Amino acid sequence: TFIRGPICGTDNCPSRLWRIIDGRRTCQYGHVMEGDVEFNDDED
Amino acid sequence: TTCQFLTKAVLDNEREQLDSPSARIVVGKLNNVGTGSFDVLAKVPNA
Amino acid sequence: RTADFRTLERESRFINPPKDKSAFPLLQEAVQPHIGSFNALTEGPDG
Amino acid sequence: GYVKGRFYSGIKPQEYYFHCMAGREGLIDTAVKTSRSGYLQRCLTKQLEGVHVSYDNSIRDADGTLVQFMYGGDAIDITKESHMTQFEFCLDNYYALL
Amino acid sequence: MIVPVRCFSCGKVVGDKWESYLNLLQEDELDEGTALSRLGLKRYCCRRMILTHVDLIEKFLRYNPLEKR
Amino acid sequence: RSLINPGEAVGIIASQSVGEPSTQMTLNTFNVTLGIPRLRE
Amino acid sequence: EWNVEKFKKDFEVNISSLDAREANFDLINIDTSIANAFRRIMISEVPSVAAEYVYFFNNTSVIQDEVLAHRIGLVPLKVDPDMLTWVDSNLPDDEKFTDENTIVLSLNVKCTRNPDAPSTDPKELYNNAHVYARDLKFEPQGRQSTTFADCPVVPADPDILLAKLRPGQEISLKAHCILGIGGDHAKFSPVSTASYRLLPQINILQPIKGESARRFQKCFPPGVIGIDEGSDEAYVKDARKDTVSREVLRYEEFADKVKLGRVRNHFIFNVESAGAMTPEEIFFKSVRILKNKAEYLKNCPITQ
Amino acid sequence: EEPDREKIKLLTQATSEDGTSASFQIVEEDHTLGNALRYVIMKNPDVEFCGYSIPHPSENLLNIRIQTYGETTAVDALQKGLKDLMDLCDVVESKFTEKIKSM
Amino acid sequence: ETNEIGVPPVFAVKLTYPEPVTAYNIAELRQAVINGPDKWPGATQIQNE
Amino acid sequence: MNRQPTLHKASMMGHKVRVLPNEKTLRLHYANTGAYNADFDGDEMNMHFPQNENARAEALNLANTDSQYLTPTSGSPVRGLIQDHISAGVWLTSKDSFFTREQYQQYIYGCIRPEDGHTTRSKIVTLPPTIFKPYPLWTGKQIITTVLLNVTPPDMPGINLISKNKIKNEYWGKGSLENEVLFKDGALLCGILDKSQYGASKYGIVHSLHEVYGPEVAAKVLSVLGRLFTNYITATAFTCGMDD
Amino acid sequence: TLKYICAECSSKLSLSRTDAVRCKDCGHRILLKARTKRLVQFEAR
Amino acid sequence: TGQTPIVKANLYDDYGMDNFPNGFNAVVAVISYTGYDMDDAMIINKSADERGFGYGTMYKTEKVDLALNRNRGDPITQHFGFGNDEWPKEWLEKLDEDGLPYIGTYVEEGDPICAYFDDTLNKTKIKTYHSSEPAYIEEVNLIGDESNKFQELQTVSIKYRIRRTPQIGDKFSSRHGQKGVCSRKWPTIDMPFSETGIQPDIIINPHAFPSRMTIGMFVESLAGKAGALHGIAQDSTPWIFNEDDTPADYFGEQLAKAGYNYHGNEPMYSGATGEELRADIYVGVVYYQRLRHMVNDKFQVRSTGPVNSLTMQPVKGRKRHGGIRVGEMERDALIGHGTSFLLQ
Amino acid sequence: RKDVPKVEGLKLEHFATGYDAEDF
Ligand SMILES: [Zn+2]
Ligand SMILES: [Zn+2]
Ligand SMILES: [Zn+2]
Repeated sequence: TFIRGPICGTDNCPSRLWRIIDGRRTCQYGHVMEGDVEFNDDED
Repeated sequence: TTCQFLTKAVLDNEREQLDSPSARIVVGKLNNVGTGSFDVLAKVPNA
Repeated sequence: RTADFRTLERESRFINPPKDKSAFPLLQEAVQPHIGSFNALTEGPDG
Repeated sequence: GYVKGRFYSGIKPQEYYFHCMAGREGLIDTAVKTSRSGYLQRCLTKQLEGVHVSYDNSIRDADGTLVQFMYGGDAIDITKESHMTQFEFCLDNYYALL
Repeated sequence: MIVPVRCFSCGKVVGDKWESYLNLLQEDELDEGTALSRLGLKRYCCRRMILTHVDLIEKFLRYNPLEKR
Repeated sequence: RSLINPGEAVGIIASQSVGEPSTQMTLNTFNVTLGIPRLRE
Repeated sequence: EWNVEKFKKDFEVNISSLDAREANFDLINIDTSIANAFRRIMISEVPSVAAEYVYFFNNTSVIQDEVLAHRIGLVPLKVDPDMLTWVDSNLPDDEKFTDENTIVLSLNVKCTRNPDAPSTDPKELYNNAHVYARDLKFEPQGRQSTTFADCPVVPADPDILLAKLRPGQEISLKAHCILGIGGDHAKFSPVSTASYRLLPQINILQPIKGESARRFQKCFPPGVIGIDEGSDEAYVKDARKDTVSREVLRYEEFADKVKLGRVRNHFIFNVESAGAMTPEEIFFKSVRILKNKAEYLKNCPITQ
Repeated sequence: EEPDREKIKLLTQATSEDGTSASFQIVEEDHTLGNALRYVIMKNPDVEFCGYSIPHPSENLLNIRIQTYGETTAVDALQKGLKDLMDLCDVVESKFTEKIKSM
Repeated sequence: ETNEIGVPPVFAVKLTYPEPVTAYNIAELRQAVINGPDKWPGATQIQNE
Repeated sequence: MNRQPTLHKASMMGHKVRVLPNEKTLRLHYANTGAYNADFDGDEMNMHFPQNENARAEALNLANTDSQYLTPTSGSPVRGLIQDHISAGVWLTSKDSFFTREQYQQYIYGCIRPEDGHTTRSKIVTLPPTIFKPYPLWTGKQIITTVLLNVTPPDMPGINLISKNKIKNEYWGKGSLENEVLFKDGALLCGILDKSQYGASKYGIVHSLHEVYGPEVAAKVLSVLGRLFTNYITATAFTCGMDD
Repeated sequence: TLKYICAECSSKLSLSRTDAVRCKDCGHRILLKARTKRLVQFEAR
Repeated sequence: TGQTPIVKANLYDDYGMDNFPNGFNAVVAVISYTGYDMDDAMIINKSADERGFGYGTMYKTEKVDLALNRNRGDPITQHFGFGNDEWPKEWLEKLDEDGLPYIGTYVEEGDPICAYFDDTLNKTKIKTYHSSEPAYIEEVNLIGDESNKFQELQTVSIKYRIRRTPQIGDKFSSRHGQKGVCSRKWPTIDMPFSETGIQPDIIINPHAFPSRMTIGMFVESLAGKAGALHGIAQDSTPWIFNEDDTPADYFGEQLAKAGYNYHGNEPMYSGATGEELRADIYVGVVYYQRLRHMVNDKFQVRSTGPVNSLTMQPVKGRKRHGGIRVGEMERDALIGHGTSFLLQ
Repeated sequence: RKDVPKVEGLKLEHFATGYDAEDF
């Protein structure tokens, strides 16, 4: 379920991600990735 | 007509004092009506 | 009596469909101005 | 249009066609009722927007500018002035309202 | 769809008395006032259910793709 | 004791005593400009 | 003070008509909150066996999955309780269903094209077209064979149609009986309807002899009023025979001569049954659930 | 050895110190034994107050409240009622077994 | 009550209040972490210094 | 809480949360829906759970429901029971209400619970019945006498109120006086309780408990009344046939 | 044996990959998958 | 399992709406009993709906198109089914070997719906059931192609079976205009029980008639029991009954001869106390219509989640954790309460 | 106007719970 992508902070390891609450993505242990932007758009 | 006033307000050099509720919200300031018209201060017992 | 549900005529119609004539003919008369207006593009006097 | 029929025994086909005429004027009313009264409540609340009763009981717009000198003259809270003039009632309950 | 198994109010079992009900109508030419009554239905909650039932399962079974034609 | 408690939003309530019950008056006449188009002038 | 041994001298039972599907019995001089509580158990708190779990293997037919899963559960399976115990479903499947809580059923029905000669009937045109609910076969799991030699699992109402099949279609599933009560799901109801009614009492006020006596029959069901002559002008034979109609309170000549009203302490309990258990013993599964719903309060520590 | 100390749950913030005004909160109950016990408590002449309540019918709750006159705590009047709710079932069974067996 | 609202357990396991810890709430906030977001009188996430 | 057309500001009030198991929708009381103006056709009302303690005090003291009893438009009330209990209450306050002993505490205890903490006296107190010698029966006007005794503070004395109805006097027989609702010493001594008493009606008894006993007592009375007739409707109900 | 059903003529085709999407008896480009024997459970009400 | 109306017209059968049944028969006691049924709300029975009572379902199909991305001269790139250089398990428990699921397998959100293994990235990138309701798969159709005769499929249709029982909030209506939501699934043991044991299935509000004037329901309820007992199905064409021929006098000779009360009333008792009620309860059988739009796709909840970039503010969307909007006249009511920390 | 026809031949169709059809 995890993707090929970036490494981030929280000092676990060189890590991977997947979205849980659709835009405040976390690491393995539920640590909040500080400041995502989550581009979207509404239709009509 | 937002930028119609914003034309004139920059022509005004308007030092806006942020005291209306349609301006204290713009800067997120505490609104001056009700529980925000007055400050609350703590009297410490020691000098 | 006053009127009836047809609890042997429906079971004979559900099991055995009408081979011969479409029952409930008013329903085909309701939708008929759509079909009848489209039959008259290619059929009728002068074609 | 005068209908003699009551809805316990029921109404005749002519007068049922009339009672269905007053329905669709009660239903072109609702479809024109809703859009009127919204550009008036928001229209007032961009001038009556920071107007408040200051501690000296005057009616000052929040930019310092003043409009009235009490709240409508007598400066009474409208959710309080119910038994304010119910003089007979306050006499009836002096030992519980004191 | 098929006859319901229990009555929707009381709690008496209904589904075994539907094809046993048309065999008091197609054959004996009874009226429903005796045909429902001779079975055992005597509360009208469980007597507007065998009377009234549409039984559209038959119009579904004509649409079978597990058979040639 | 039943005075106004100062710091009261009498600007909002001056509108929401006007804009609220004006959702109930656009119906038919019981000569004069009536109701909401009267009040808009 | 009200002794409970005075209650025994004011509590009679008239069993009128006792059959193996319904019982119509009376309760003389008991309260509308004690006799409600008996009726409060016999719908809900009495244990009765049905099926929550329908393990489909194969079904391609028209009646879909959850629907025929539903209508198996509504079948009263003639399974006596106290020959199963209670499930303890706080742990997963490996020991949740035992050989001692669950009775296991299977359905295997295949429909084929049967060639036959003549509008044509569906029982002769196909082999096994109508899934009757006498096709539910008890699989004896575990040790359920040394003691089911006189109580094999049969469904209590066998002729229930479950599905109608066409050639090609089959139904292969596995069903599991669960021991339940009628608060959770309706399908564990041990009864058709265990309701009571209350004994009416018709009091004549003015004597209604003669023509006022003969027209007085047609206001009531017939076997209630007995009129003969001037002498024997009217009486009541049995108001138990009389359902509450209040037809006589439409007539203006009789709207002041009579009094209708219940005897407040004669409960006519008429308990039917769905088919699982006899009515005259599920009432004993309410005179001994109440008695063992008090011991769970009484012999229990009053906390804090 | 296991006590189930969650059935007869006695609330204390509406309880008299002397115990003549007690306060329960019975779970696994509703109007079933709520009114079957309230009838039997009110036959005890010492009991001054006995209603049964439900705060909300969804869950299993039965707040009942016994209050007495004197010399008997409300819990000691509870357990007379549950003694006289059992002895009723002694009467009903042996007057309904005696009629099935009598035809 | 007339000053109330009824709330389902669907709402009751999502909405969180950032309750700081002291010596008087510690009898409850410890049971809040034991439950977690499974049983209702619980807590979702915590916050160190 | 928030209705989506918020015209009056009393569509935006605050509520103590009671979390109800076995449910999937919000649950509202009828006192609220006369204020929000939201019938039960299934309206989407929003809901906002505040996040610090400068706000939780405001939702309990400024914008709560009980302080929003009168409209700020002209001072008319917006709370009140609406359809079930109003037509139910003219049966308990009617003269033919003759409760027995066991019912009388039960209608009282069904609407008043010290366990949940409704009372002030920390013990439910009863009245003497109104019939003594043949068979002791209580009265429904004396029930309204009891539920004013038991959710109002003991330091203040009883209530006194003169009020009318919408029932005209001749409906009860030979000119009897059941239009003049007369409260004396905290008792329902004459008169039947109507919409003019405990609806969104001005100068009624629930509006004569708002002003004497302050806001958070009358708005606790409707929670008792809203439990009172509901346990009375359930024990004796109110149909509407064809012959009416 | 893993198969299908034809839409028009009910011929239980069994498709391998890199095959034409037609049926073998009627050249009918619409074809519906059938069920195997698999174990699924349900509740009841 | 729908039924047909006992009370109907005779311009019903001549259109033949028995070939399209729509609605069912409910034993209806016109009573205020619960207190949970006001502002037009109504009270289903529990054990009626546990025996199925308007047990509805729903369907929806979904196009699965790889050729929507594929260009004209684009080769046939990605293919349904798995591949190699992989083994993610439990996809074999939802799907079959062609990468198309078993029909009748309970899916959710997060679950694989088809396996298409491409050849430009060498990995099975499954797609997922894009909704939030417990569905199934009803039937799958393997759709061919037009401009050729022979290439592999890049279009599948898959049919879902969403089951939808009548939960609380699911709207009803009779044939007169008496709509009102399913307020509380009251347990049947505490519903009123009649003289025989006939317990109502929907309790409807008598304080919903006198501002509505729907008296055709006041007679269908006494006509419905008149057809149900006797075994006829009475005509209810408009203008058959003149003012001299009152239908309550017409359907009253039937119920007088039946044995029930002339006025349609039936003496019920109380299911919560055990004593009898005071009044006589108007009981009948009416015809109800379970509506389309329900509350089971309306409510939502949001505590935290997806901010935006331009605003750092939350996101719209019921399938996307939609954020509640506090708007313009919501801003100007918090000011009107005087609170400025429920606005800050 | 010909009346709504009084359907002929209707009987008593509810009786006492435990007394079915002894009434003639
Ligand atoms: Zn780290
Ligand atoms: Zn039934
Ligand atoms: Zn083919």
